[PDB]
Amino acid sequence: FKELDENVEYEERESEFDI
Amino acid sequence: SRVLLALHDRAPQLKISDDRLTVVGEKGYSMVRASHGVRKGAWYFEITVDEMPPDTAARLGWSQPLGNLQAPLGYDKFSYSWRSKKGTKFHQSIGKHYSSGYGQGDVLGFYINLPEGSSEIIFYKNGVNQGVAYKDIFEGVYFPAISLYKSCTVSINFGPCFKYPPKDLTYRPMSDMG
Amino acid sequence: LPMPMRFRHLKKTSKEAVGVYRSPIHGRGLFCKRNIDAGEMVIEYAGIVIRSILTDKREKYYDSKGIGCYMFRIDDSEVVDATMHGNAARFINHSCEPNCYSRVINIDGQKHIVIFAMRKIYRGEELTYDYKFPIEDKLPCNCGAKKCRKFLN
Ligand SMILES: Nc1ncnc2c1ncn2[C@@H]1O[C@H](CSCC[C@H](N)C(=O)O)[C@@H](O)[C@H]1O
Ligand SMILES: [Zn+2]
Repeated sequence: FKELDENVEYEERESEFDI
Repeated sequence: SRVLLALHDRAPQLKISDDRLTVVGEKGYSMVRASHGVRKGAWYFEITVDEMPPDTAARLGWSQPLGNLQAPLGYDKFSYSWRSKKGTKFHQSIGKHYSSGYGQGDVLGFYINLPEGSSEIIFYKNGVNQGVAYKDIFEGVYFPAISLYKSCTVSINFGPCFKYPPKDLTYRPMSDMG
Repeated sequence: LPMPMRFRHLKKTSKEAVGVYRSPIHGRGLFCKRNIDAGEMVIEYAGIVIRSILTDKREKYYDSKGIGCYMFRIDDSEVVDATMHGNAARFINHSCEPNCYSRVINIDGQKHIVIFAMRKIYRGEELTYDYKFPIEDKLPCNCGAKKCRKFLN
């Protein structure tokens, strides 16, 4: 994976749900 | 009583004003439906974009009850939407060419016709017909519907008086459902 | 102690308190490097916090790349995706007689999955919790406990 020390809240894009 | 943004039929993260006519988005696309929906005849309402900060957006239109509250309007088979960004129309997550975009200060109009004759959804920008967006839509009950991406602010008007009533278009205002 | 204090202490100390080594249960596991008192935070199950609705999209993607999916649901609304970004908590094995448990805590409006010690745990022990997988139609369990339920699912 890639190590992280703390949670990151995913930053959705405007187009996140689009085809 | 009067038609308002729904009390419980709403994504919890949306910030709804106490009067229940203004809503502000929060992070990823999420949705709120009106308190009343329609099954037949022709109906109208308006939404004003109060504020549209950089990298915020709206997808506005009509939704059946099963439309996913945690997704943009137009995500699934239950709704049809119009995107502020580029004026794209969306249904089942497919975005198609439709009109030019809309933004801060614009007053958008939302028409649906469900003959008891083909069903239609038509969008308006400051009173002007932007073209028929969808035709022969799924049968069902349709609610006015707002979905927002990040912290833009919109206000819905169900009638009876509209800011830009379209010329030669017959409808009842959504407020008639109240 | 206020939860954010306990949580701060956890993040500042977990790296020297636990480590990854070969496990007799399976593959690599997470192990205790210093005694841990009952009820104490052990490690966070860290990763990318996504809305629940995005899991399907991500699972199909990972599936297409042949990538093992590592998700820990927080609640009905959110999930921790540690598939691509995460920490050592990914190596915690299941046990039918575990010595840890998972709980959701809230910090400054953000939810976190934290592994807690069920009992006093001693240096050298492997750290385990109950995965609580729903029953399928099967993954053999090797936790070694007398009460082993023989499958994870
Ligand atoms: N009690 C158990 N018995 C058999 N396999 C287990 C197990 N607990 C965890 N596993 C294995 O570990 C996976 C979870 S990932 C946990 C870390 C893993 N041991 C590793 O070396 O990467 C499970 O899908 C299962 O394949
Ligand atoms: Zn077992």
